[PDB]
Amino acid sequence: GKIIGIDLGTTNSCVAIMDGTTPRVLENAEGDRTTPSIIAYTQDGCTLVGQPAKRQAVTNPQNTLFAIKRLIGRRFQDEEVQRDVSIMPFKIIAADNGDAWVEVKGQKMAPPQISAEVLKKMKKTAEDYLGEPVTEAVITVPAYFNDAQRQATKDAGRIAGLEVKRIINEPTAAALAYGLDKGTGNRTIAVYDLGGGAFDISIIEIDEVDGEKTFEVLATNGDTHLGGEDFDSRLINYLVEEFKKDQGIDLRNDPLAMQRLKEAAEKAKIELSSAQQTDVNLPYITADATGPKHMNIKVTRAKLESLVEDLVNRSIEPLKVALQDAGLSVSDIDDVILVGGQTRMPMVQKKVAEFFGKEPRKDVNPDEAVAIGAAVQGGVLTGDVKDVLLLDVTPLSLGIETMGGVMTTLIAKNTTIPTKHSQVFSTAEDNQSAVTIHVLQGERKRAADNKSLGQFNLDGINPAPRGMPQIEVTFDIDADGILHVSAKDKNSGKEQKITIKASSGLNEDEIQKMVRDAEANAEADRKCEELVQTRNQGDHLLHSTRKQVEEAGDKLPADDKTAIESALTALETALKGEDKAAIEAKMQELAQVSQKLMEIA
Ligand SMILES: Nc1ncnc2c1ncn2[C@@H]1O[C@H](COP(=O)(O)OP(=O)(O)OP(=O)(O)O)[C@@H](O)[C@H]1O
Ligand SMILES: [Mg+2]
Repeated sequence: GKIIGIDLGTTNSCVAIMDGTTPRVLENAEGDRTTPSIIAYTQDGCTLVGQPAKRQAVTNPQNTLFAIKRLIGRRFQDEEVQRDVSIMPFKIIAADNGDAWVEVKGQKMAPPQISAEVLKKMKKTAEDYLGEPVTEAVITVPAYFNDAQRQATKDAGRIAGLEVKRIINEPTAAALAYGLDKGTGNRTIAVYDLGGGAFDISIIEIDEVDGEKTFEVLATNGDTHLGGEDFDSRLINYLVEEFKKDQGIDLRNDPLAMQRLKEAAEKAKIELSSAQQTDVNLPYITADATGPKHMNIKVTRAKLESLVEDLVNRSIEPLKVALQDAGLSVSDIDDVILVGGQTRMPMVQKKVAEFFGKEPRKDVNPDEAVAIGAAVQGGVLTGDVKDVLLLDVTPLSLGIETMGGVMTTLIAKNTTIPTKHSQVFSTAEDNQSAVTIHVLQGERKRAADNKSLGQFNLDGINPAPRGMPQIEVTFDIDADGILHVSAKDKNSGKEQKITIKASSGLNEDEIQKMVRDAEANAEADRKCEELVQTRNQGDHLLHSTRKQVEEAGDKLPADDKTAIESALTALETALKGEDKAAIEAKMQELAQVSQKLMEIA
């Protein structure tokens, strides 16, 4: 059926469909156009996604997962992940291959399985609206996502039962959403995307010649670990330091408080985008060697600005680089476009506006443009959106490690994709049976300072003197921005097998297994839902039967009043537990003993 567009966000997720030529954002079951990217695993075997997960995070801190996009496709020993380990209320662990995973109720889980739960909610949302199955999606990622991050996101799509037709870069999608109606003016635009977790800047040319729109990304830069979460973190730190002075208490040793404080800090932050001052007012934050304590701290807009100004400044540097790479000056920009909730902060808008010397547009929805853009991208693939052309780029240099630990660039950053690069490799020694190619992403001159994609071993090479064999290695980057390395003996043309060691990501076996796990979860969810309906029916029966007992009054035999009241009580207890059969049972017993009472009612 339809190709849905899914903005899979660090904080919030959004799904859009292509309704002919006009894109629509869909409301979820709770009635909302966006869904918090939060996943909770309950004590009773249910998975909660979004607002329901959000509400119970305080009672279930270790099993409520959020900001998973900031772990996906990363290594456990990464500096960013290591910092998050001591901050998150859930447990971050090392997978067998060294990847950053999470542990939930004693089960090791890969970030793609967790993100798949969000993707599933979005899929179902679309299916609820369309009244038919959805099997295909366009999924978004930050422009500055690396190979492992992109492939791990694509794997999340697959685990969610989605065929991922395209992985689209977030600013590119926003550009598609903007270029849909609007100019149209052979324009050159800067897309500034600051979200809950990631920051992207893309310079994009949109020229329309003979009713054929061409969207070309000139340059892209960013930081995949800079976002609203970091803004929140600065305010949280300020609050604990203030509380440590005014009460003498370190409040961080309390996980219930932290979580309510995290929500408090984010709420204050958002409040300060329209107020000049607010209060972080949390009563009963925790009880000490006395009794229930309450934090009440005033925070001005200026205080907040002062706490996050350096984070805002860190987003200005990549603008300079991207302008350099695009070969443009600030005055070459026709339009500045802000995307992401974090751009609603007056200071962000102000700093961006004074950098470009130009006001950002006000007619772009910073929450929905990306989802809408994904949906448009899907439309281009089916054909339902004609005369649109997309030329995106890869954001990072791809190279190999050479003698001395030095980087040799094979494909430079900002190269248009899809792209191919071939190079012939050979042996360095007599009877060499294997040659290793160490592939990396990054701009640094030394291999150790860049992101390793893995050791690509061309094994099983026929005996020969030095430099005999001619193995042509081809490096492909597809439309998704993802690398594919293949090899071939130059001379004959017969392929050459490639083994990847020391790499990150899920293998085919893990993925197949995880697909089945997600199907099983979906089935358990059905069971949790059914038990909720049963509890609902049980409560209706309680009430109905009490009204009837009440109405009969004096006329009811004492024997029957005793028995019915006992069975009502028994049902009430079952209804408080989590066992569907026991509820059905006590309901059935209640109906039997109250059968003559109900009959005359
Ligand atoms: N009015 C506001 N003022 C300032 N910040 C806000 C406001 N509303 C939301 N935010 C922040 O913006 C972030 C959410 O933005 P958004 O939903 O665009 O991010 P995302 O797409 O989920 O994240 P990413 O794109 O980084 O993966 C959160 O940090 C949130 O607290
Ligand atoms: Mg986003």
